[PDB]
Amino acid sequence: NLKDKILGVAKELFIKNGYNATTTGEIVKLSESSKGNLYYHFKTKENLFLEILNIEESKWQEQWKKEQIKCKTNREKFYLYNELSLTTEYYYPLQNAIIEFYTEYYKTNSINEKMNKLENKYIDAYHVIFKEGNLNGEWSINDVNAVSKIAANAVNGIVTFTHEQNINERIKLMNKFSQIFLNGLS
Amino acid sequence: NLKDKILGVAKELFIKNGYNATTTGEIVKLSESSKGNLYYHFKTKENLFLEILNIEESKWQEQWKKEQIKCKTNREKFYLYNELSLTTEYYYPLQNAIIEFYTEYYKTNSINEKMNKLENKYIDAYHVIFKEGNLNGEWSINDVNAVSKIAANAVNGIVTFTHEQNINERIKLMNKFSQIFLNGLS
Ligand SMILES: Nc1ccc2cc3ccc(N)cc3nc2c1
Repeated sequence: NLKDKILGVAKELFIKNGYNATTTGEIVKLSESSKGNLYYHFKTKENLFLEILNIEESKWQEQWKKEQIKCKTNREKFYLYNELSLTTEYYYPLQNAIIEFYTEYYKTNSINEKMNKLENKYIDAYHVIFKEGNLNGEWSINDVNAVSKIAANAVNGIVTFTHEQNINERIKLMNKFSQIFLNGLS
Repeated sequence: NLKDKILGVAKELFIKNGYNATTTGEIVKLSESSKGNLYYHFKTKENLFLEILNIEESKWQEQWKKEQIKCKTNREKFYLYNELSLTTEYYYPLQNAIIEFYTEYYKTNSINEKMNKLENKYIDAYHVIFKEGNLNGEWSINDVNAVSKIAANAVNGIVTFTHEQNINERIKLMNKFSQIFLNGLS
């Protein structure tokens, strides 16, 4: 493909290097396409990027759903999303470039929106897990969206700022977190 | 001192033009030193920067040591510390140079090493709060180190990936997170 091979060469660079470090110039040399190509379907560079994120968030949200069946209760679902959060190959590997990208575009306006429309996807899983939990008496959440946002973000943190110490040390902590968090809800 | 003038000057240079942009040449002239002296004190720009970050860390600790008298109980110190982490980052000058530095150096294990020595120092604040909380029976934690690493990274997540929301909502969520987490410890 073309408008899909670019979307893939970019992802690899955005991850390997960073948001800025990777240039549309580069993208082309390893994806063979006139500069203009990147223009029709991808307007700005924060377009091609804000794009990939969508794909990633979707792919991950999908992987989770074809994977949460292994969890009988929501308490189990919560626990599992956070673990899987550490192993996926989706979305999370791009948290870094996201951090950078937001620092180099917070001064514009179209940023706060997209960078908040996608936030609704990001926290969805937690909203479902938490609402359903109320619909199932596992706990009693009055401020679900508050709790869902706090959860999502907290977790992203553990996943993102412990990226190095042996992969199982992470899974350990992550579970202690899911533990403590839930015990604090009810 | 001439070493400190270089640190001083370098810190500012970093604040105004960011990391990747500042050159040791500028640092040399503006601090009235030399390539040689700069080399003897830090070897490289990356180490120079790390040295600054260390100074910053100490200042922060010194500040915390004073700021925490306001919080009588450890439960209180936990709430306050997290609030501070969030509010101060809003106007931290070096923040940008840091984001630029990490998302461009987390690959090297040498610079990824010294970095954890630094992160550990941030984590200690939690460790102290938690250890001291035990000796007053505010809570009963048998895995302080664990909980401490979790809190540090949970909070950091809430700080880094929330920017889009208005400052009050952030402070509001962060306080809720401190409440849930502190509650799930009993
Ligand atoms: N990686 C680092 C190292 C030192 C730091 C020192 C700080 C001091 C005050 C403040 N508000 C934020 C800080 N962030 C740091 C982040």
